[PDB]
Amino acid sequence: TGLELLYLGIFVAFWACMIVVGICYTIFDLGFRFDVAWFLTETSPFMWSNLGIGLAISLSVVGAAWGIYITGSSIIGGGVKAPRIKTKNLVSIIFCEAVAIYGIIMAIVISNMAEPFSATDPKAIGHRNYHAGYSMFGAGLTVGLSNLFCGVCVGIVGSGAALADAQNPSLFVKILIVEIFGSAIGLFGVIVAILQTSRVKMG
Amino acid sequence: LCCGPKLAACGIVLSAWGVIMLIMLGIFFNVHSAVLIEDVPFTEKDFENGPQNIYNLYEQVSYNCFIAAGLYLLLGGFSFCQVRLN
Amino acid sequence: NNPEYSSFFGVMGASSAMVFSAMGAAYGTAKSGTGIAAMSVMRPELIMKSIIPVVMAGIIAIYGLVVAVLIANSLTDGITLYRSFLQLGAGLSVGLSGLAAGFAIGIVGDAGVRGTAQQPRLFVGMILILIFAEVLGLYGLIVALILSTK
Amino acid sequence: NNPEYSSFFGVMGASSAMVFSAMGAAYGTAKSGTGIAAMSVMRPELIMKSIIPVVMAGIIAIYGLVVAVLIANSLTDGITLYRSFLQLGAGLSVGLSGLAAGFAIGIVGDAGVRGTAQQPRLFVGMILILIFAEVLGLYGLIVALILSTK
Amino acid sequence: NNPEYSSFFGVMGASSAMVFSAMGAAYGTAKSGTGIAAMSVMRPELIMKSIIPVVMAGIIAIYGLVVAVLIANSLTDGITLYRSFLQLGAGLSVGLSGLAAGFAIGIVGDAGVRGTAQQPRLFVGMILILIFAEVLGLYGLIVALILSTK
Amino acid sequence: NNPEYSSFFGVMGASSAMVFSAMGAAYGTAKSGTGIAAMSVMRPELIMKSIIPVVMAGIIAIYGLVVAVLIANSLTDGITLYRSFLQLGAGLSVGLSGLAAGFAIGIVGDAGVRGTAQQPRLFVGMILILIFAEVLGLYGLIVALILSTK
Amino acid sequence: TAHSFALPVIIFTTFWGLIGIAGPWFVPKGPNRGVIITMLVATAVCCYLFWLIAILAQLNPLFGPQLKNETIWYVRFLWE
Amino acid sequence: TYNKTNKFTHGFQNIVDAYGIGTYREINPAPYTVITFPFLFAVMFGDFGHGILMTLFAVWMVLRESRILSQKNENEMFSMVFSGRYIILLMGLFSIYTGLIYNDCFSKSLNIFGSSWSVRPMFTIGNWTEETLLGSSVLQLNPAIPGVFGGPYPFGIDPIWNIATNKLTFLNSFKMKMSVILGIIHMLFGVSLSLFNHIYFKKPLNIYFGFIPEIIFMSSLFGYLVILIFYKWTAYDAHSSRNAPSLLIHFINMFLFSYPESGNAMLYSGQKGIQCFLIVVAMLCVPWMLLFKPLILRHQYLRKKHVFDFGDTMVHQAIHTIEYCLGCISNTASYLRLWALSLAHAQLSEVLWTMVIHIGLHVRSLAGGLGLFFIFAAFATLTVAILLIMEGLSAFLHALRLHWVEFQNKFYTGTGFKFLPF
Ligand SMILES: CCCCCCCCCCCCCCCCCC(=O)OC[C@H](COP(=O)([O-])OCC[N+](C)(C)C)OC(=O)CCCCCCCCCCCCCCCCC
Ligand SMILES: CCCCCCCCCCCCCCCCCC(=O)OC[C@H](COP(=O)([O-])OCC[N+](C)(C)C)OC(=O)CCCCCCCCCCCCCCCCC
Ligand SMILES: CCCCCCCCCCCCCCCCCC(=O)OC[C@H](COP(=O)([O-])OCC[N+](C)(C)C)OC(=O)CCCCCCCCCCCCCCCCC
Ligand SMILES: CCCCCCCCCCCCCCCCCC(=O)OC[C@H](COP(=O)([O-])OCC[N+](C)(C)C)OC(=O)CCCCCCCCCCCCCCCCC
Ligand SMILES: CCCCCCCCCCCCCCCCCCCC(=O)O[C@H](COC(=O)CCCCCCCCCCCCCC)COP(=O)(O)OCCN
Ligand SMILES: CCCCCCCCCCCCCCCCCCCC(=O)O[C@H](COC(=O)CCCCCCCCCCCCCC)COP(=O)(O)OCCN
Ligand SMILES: CCCCCCCCCCCCCCCCCCCC(=O)O[C@H](COC(=O)CCCCCCCCCCCCCC)COP(=O)(O)OCCN
Ligand SMILES: CCCCCCCCCCCCCCCCCCCC(=O)O[C@H](COC(=O)CCCCCCCCCCCCCC)COP(=O)(O)OCCN
Ligand SMILES: CCCCCCCCCCCCCCCCCCCC(=O)O[C@H](COC(=O)CCCCCCCCCCCCCC)COP(=O)(O)OCCN
Ligand SMILES: CCCCCCCCCCCCCCCCCC(=O)OC[C@@H](O)COP(=O)(O)OCC[N+](C)(C)C
Ligand SMILES: CC(C)CCC[C@@H](C)[C@H]1CC[C@H]2[C@@H]3CC=C4C[C@@H](O)CC[C@]4(C)[C@H]3CC[C@]12C
Ligand SMILES: CC(C)CCC[C@@H](C)[C@H]1CC[C@H]2[C@@H]3CC=C4C[C@@H](O)CC[C@]4(C)[C@H]3CC[C@]12C
Ligand SMILES: CC(C)CCC[C@@H](C)[C@H]1CC[C@H]2[C@@H]3CC=C4C[C@@H](O)CC[C@]4(C)[C@H]3CC[C@]12C
Ligand SMILES: *[C@@H]1O[C@H](CO)[C@@H](O)[C@H](O)[C@H]1NC(C)=O
Repeated sequence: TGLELLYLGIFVAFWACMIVVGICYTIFDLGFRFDVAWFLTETSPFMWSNLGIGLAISLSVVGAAWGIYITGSSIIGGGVKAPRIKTKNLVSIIFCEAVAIYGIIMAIVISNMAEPFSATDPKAIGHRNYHAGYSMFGAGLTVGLSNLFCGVCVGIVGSGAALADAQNPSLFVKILIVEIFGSAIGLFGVIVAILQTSRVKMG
Repeated sequence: LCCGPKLAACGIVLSAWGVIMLIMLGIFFNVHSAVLIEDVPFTEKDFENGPQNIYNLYEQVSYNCFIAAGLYLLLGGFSFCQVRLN
Repeated sequence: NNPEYSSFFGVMGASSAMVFSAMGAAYGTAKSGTGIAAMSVMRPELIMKSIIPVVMAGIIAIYGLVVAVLIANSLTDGITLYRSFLQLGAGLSVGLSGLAAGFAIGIVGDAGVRGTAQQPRLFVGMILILIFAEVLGLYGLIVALILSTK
Repeated sequence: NNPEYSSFFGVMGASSAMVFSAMGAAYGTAKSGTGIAAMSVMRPELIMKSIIPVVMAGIIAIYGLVVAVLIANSLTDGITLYRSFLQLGAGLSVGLSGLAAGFAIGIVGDAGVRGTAQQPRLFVGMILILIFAEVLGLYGLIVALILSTK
Repeated sequence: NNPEYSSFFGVMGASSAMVFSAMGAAYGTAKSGTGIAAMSVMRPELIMKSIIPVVMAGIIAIYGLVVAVLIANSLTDGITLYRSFLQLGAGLSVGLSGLAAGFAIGIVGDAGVRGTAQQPRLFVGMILILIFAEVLGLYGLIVALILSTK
Repeated sequence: NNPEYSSFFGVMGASSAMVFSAMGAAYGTAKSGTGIAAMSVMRPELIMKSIIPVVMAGIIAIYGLVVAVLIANSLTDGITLYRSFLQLGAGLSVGLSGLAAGFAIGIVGDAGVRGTAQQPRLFVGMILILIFAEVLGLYGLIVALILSTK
Repeated sequence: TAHSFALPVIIFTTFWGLIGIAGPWFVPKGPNRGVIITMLVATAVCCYLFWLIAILAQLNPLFGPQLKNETIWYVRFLWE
Repeated sequence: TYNKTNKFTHGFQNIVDAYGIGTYREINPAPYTVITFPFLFAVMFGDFGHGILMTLFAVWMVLRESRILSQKNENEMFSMVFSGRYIILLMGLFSIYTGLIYNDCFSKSLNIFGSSWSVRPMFTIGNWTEETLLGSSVLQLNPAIPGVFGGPYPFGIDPIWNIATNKLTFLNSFKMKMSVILGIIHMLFGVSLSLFNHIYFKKPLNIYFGFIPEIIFMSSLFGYLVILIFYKWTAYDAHSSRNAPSLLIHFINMFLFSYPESGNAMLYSGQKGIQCFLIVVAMLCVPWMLLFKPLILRHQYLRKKHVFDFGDTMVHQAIHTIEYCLGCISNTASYLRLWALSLAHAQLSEVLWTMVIHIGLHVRSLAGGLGLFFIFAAFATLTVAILLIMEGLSAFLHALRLHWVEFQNKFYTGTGFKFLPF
């Protein structure tokens, strides 16, 4: 757990620093320097929107790959003695890959909402552009993380179903239902993302 | 210079591919096709008076392509001679 | 007018409502499914009944979706900071309550499914416990609604 | 004449009250859940009797919900920073007291349901201990109310 | 006149006095309940006598509650920043001293109940240790009061 | 007009596209390689057949390289913040997608090389999975081509 | 360079219709008549759909190609 | 299951049998696969040069088929490729066709008819001068002015898009629409084949509940999308570009009932009413499948004549309806894989060309003619290592996956046994 120790140390140090910094800012009457408005406003909307698109695609692909290998290891381990699995259980893999597809689609649906400003002053950038950036980032986060969790869940269920299939053929048909449920979450994320960027308009 | 027939087959197929595709590329360059404009090694000065300089550069690249086609013809001949040897 | 950055917290509220509820539902479904698949080899006739926990986990996702939709429909580029904070709170509440309920449903469903594989009489008991976990997510939804509509 | 970000903390009260409590409750409903399953194989007749821990864990969630709803009904656009801090304090108090009570209830309930399968007389003892754990959450609620109704 | 962020530290004092004391009491109750469940399998008659740890853990929570309520009664709109610091210090002192006391009570009570299943004469000794592990919380309470009532 | 730092983000994108993809490929080329070394002791004739995973891992790297080049050739001195962050998004997309696809290819190939050693019929099956994993990286690349040329 | 959308559409529609409609009746009778007819009809349908999509995507453009100034300068001289 | 396979159809029969042997006397996907699998591969592997190479390789395998059949070896990969020599031949031919349609040949267009885009009208009718050319790095072109756009290119994509930096902007939309159109049409054909199955097996219950609800749902929801795509192609032009709606937003609004009074206008008069009617029919198709068939089965097999278990029948029908309804959406989404793989192949070929043989072509001195030798070899081997073999394999397997899942799920059951004679 050496790497876990490093991560825990970094996390604890960062958050102890944050606690002490917040205490110092609040107590020394220097709260006006902790402009969260300035951070959210000066930071370009392009950063938020492009991070949103990149996450929408990359986290979806990460979940798809996670599920694909989680279920493919089990498929190819079980198929050594029951090769029929390789034929029937590809559906599990399909579901995992489906996740990634949603990703790209949402990426497109988000990438179509981008447009330059020709402005730098926050009053000039405006509520419309700032909300467009924030909502593209939020939709990217929603789709990417929902797809990540859905892909991992479908992969776990598919590995379970492949291990069950290796011992009784008549079980996969009844375990796929779980995968279907596990797939729905992905769709939900997409829907929410589509609702978040429905009225988004940069320019 | 005897060699394995597999290598001779690969050499002759590559020679045929090179000859055909590089002859076609030379013909298309010599026709001054705009699709290949990005491959022409022109400079800023070439945009001074007219397109004749770019035409000359197209012809030069076509000559390079034909030279490559001839070299691949020689390579294919060598491979065919080796095949006849085997 | 209102601040330029006001919509940020509402956006994050919707994102949290969906993301954390999806995390909870995904964990519940994964744990329940990996318990159900492993049971089925021993007790193949129980799968359908044992699908009940998965459904419960799925419901958690729905809750998130519901609240997310609300926050994604009541969120304009010029909402007051107060409404944006309300939507952020509703989203965090529903998302993290759904996360906790999904973890509880996964654990309880896996354990109860295996026990039912070993003890049919446990089935009803499992359902009760699952409901007690499922209600947790419902609680979050309630609070989320109260915050998002206000 | 008050900051427009004052409500933030108050919201993070409500949210927290419903989130942390839920998490605590979940843990309870999780651990006890597993315990019941583990002890249901050999002693099925104790499944319904051994559902007390889950119920207690459920009550913890309700505590949070109550406070959350209370806070969610005390929020206003012009909420002063003082009242917002009061609501944040109440939310954290109830949420984390319920979290600790849920941890204690989960551990005690798992241990008690596992033991009662072997020692029937332990049942009452378990209940007593569970009550004590429950009381912890109750304390939080009390403080929360005192903070949330000033 | 006075800073508006002083109430934040006052409510943090109250919520810390409650939360950390509740966490300590929860850990004590959980460890003591695990020990009691383990002990009672062979020695049922000691299920009740072995509940003293839990009680001694519950007392810790009460300490926190006391301080919390005190702070929740001393809070007002215009507490000087110094008064808010006093309340925060009292809350932290009581909460973390109670947390340490709860850890000690849990460990000592678990060990003592496990040992008493094999050696009755240990009981009295155990009690003494618990007292020595409980006065710690009392000490915190004292300091908190000295800070809270100043 | 534009900030003098606007070219940073795009550059990082390009580097990211090369780095993470390479890492992905590396992991694949490692894991599959290990598997081949484990397989080849008993079934030497399958080395060439079982080298497909490595090749696919290599393909992932190529995708990254492509995007990197596509971004490294489009970085102009006056690169606006819009184009800079478009290239950053493309780089993150391709890099993280290639990383995940390389991990999946490595694990699946390391399993499937040994499986094909045991059961020849699995060979095609392994491939039928690997391509899926591979296209995940491709999907990232696709989005990159959509972004860096928006 | 006026590419009227009448000669292409008429020519390709009639060609693929003759291949996909008239072709089946000219297939000699034999064991493979059914599979050959299916091949004819499917090729006609798929190829005609692909060509129709390709041509319609270009009909009524909502924006013109973005050409570098070097290639614009060359194309002005070279192309019609 | 016995199919009386032939030499040419053996490859495709083995291809369609890999996912499960078809039941006794059900609609065989082999005859339709024989064309739609090479075609769905060519849509992804669309390239005139790579298609030519694949066709020549497959023709070599076919002509020398007897020799290799006699001279048997243990190479699994070569044996697999050879067994699909006819599959590869058809894939190469269809890839040649699609590469002609894409106007692509080793990442380069052809221009055999002449481009429809003339730059001179920009100088004549437009405001352009040599000053504007000097001042603008990339500029652009607009068809609004009269003579710039002289109609659509008669056959395939206009060559100018190869040299236009706006290439991807147009090609992404064109290929996304193409992928969705082909996918929806393939799925509709599958559903019609399912109707044929039901008619042959004498299951009117499936025909009236099942196939008909399925086709109504698919056509109303997604066939309408193809109609919208084609209509927008035919209707909106450069002059009406400003207010041209986005069919993505319109489809989303149709699903959400979010027809707004602001933003892009309606594609046609009465869009609100027609789209509401289509959505209502689509939702009603769900109860049509779910509730009806279980009730009729229960009525005619448990009330008449009096094991049938109503709860499990209802659950099974609910699972089937959920599967089909989510499958329509997820399959129309998955068919974008065609555009994804086509764009990836095109971009990889482009970067390979511009990174390998642009070095040998972009040399002033005549000595470059020697360099083009070595460079070209690398190009060649790369075009045979990354594009022809690996990208070709990926496109092949993904056309396979589209046939197994997206297409055959509509009508194929695959719960039979292969007929293994003595
Ligand atoms: C160990 C793992 C590797 C590290 C990973 C984590 C990295 C964490 C990142 C740290 C960045 C923190 C932000 C720095 C800016 C804010 C500083 C601040 O609040 O003070 C300035 C603020 C504002 O200052 P000001 O605005 O009056 O100053 C004028 C403005 N400048 C200086 C820019 C011209 O308040 C003060 O003035 C406080 C002065 C005292 C300094 C107190 C700093 C707080 C932390 C001190 C202890 C360290 C904490 C950790 C404990 C040990 C580890 C657990
Ligand atoms: C157990 C841990 C050990 C405790 C110490 C931890 C490390 C903290 C030290 C970090 C280095 C900073 C040293 C001071 C640097 C100079 C800063 C400066 O100029 O100050 C100007 C700041 C800000 O400016 P100002 O307030 O002086 O100016 C007036 C500003 N107006 C008008 C707005 C009010 O104030 C000071 O004068 C601060 C002096 C003391 C700062 C001491 C460090 C702060 C953090 C202490 C730890 C907090 C937790 C305490 C409890 C811990 C218990 C476990
Ligand atoms: C570890 C998990 C997370 C929780 C701990 C860390 C939370 C915060 C981490 C992010 C960085 C710091 C954020 C705060 C920045 C300071 C903002 C500021 O100055 O404005 C304050 C604002 C405004 O300050 P102001 O100076 O503008 O005052 C208002 C004046 N008028 C109205 C005239 C404008 O008010 C507050 O005080 C809000 C409370 C938040 C600030 C305090 C942060 C608390 C940090 C944790 C320690 C809590 C103390 C008790 C310890 C025991 C806990 C149980
Ligand atoms: C110069 C190069 C030009 C490019 C040429 C290469 C193009 C790239 C794409 C080629 C893919 C080839 C695979 C399809 C052909 C096999 C299908 C067929 O008809 O056989 C049925 C095969 C094998 O034939 P079979 O033995 O089952 O035949 C039936 C026999 N009975 C009835 C007795 C059982 O059957 C199956 O298992 C069906 C599923 C096949 C799915 C294909 C999986 C992918 C295979 C990858 C091949 C290797 C990669 C290429 C390596 C090249 C380097 C050497
Ligand atoms: C706990 C006390 C307080 C600590 C406070 C200070 C901050 C934390 C610093 C670490 C303190 C604990 C000591 C840990 C040392 C590093 C981790 C273990 C050793 C190590 O790194 O070696 C291996 C990884 O290789 C490597 O060397 C790779 C590591 C380097 C990677 C750098 C990239 C990360 C940069 C940070 C940003 C990311 C943030 C993510 C949250 C892991 O060993 P093992 O576990 O395999 O073998 C078991 C034994 N080692
Ligand atoms: C016990 C644990 C601790 C709990 C307590 C809460 C801790 C939260 C941490 C965040 C910091 C504390 C929040 C209060 C301080 C906010 C900053 C105030 C400083 C200030 O005056 O800035 C204003 C702008 O900030 C604003 O008005 C910003 C409003 C938003 C503040 C809150 C945002 C925090 C981040 C939340 C992220 C959630 C993510 C969820 C996934 C001025 O602006 P002006 O208009 O006067 O400008 C005039 C320019 N000429
Ligand atoms: C919007 C675009 C999509 C449109 C797609 C649908 C429209 C095209 C298909 C419509 C139906 C065509 C006719 C069906 C067959 C009728 C039977 C007579 C046909 C005929 O003359 O040939 C018989 C042989 O046909 C046979 O053996 C069977 C021929 C089957 C023809 C249809 C197959 C192609 C459909 C797939 C289209 C491509 C995919 C689309 C994405 C000779 O009679 P015989 O003596 O042989 O007796 C029969 C068995 N032996
Ligand atoms: C480049 C632009 C065009 C691209 C798109 C069109 C591509 C068409 C691809 C199909 C053409 C090649 C067909 C295979 C040639 C080899 C023949 C193999 C053996 C053979 O005769 O196969 C028979 C099956 O019918 C057959 O072999 C079928 C032959 C007749 C097919 C008619 C349909 C062709 C496509 C539509 C018309 C052309 C459009 C383009 C102008 C039955 O095997 P056997 O009895 O000989 O076996 C003897 C052992 N039992
Ligand atoms: C096995 C295959 C299964 C089927 C697969 C195909 C998918 C079927 C989808 C559902 C049924 C067909 C589509 C119905 C929705 C409406 C279609 C509108 C098409 C469209 O854009 O046409 C414009 C509207 O037409 C008008 O202005 C006229 C009034 C509005 C349309 C009325 C209904 C037309 C369709 C009739 C039913 C066809 C059924 C086909 C199966 C042309 O109008 P514009 O541009 O000139 O005017 C505009 C200024 N005013
Ligand atoms: C191993 C097996 C063998 C493999 C064989 C592979 C063969 C590959 C050979 C070609 C590769 C290079 C592709 C480049 C294609 C661009 C050439 C081009 O554009 O052609 C046309 C140009 O000449 C004319 O066009 P223009 O002058 O711009 O316009 C004038 C056109 N009007 C007159 C019709 C209006
Ligand atoms: C059984 C249902 C109602 C849910 C279980 C929890 C119930 C008992 C809780 C949830 C929220 C709670 C409410 C929260 C806030 C207030 C405002 C207070 O001034 C009066 C009590 C009242 C109105 C509470 C009554 C009890 C309550 C309704
Ligand atoms: C054993 C019983 C009494 C405890 C369980 C119910 C708890 C949550 C209730 C019962 C009576 C309640 C008190 C009644 C009235 C008030 C006055 C108000 O301004 C602050 C809260 C405060 C001080 C309440 C705190 C919470 C409280 C103690
Ligand atoms: C479980 C029980 C028996 C243990 C003791 C808890 C009760 C009695 C404690 C906890 C909080 C305490 C309160 C804390 C603060 C105040 C305000 C102070 O100015 C006078 C007394 C008063 C009102 C206290 C009375 C006693 C009190 C209510
Ligand atoms: C100037 O430019 C506009 C916009 O492109 C064009 O429509 C118009 O005809 C031009 N007017 C001239 C050259 O007088």
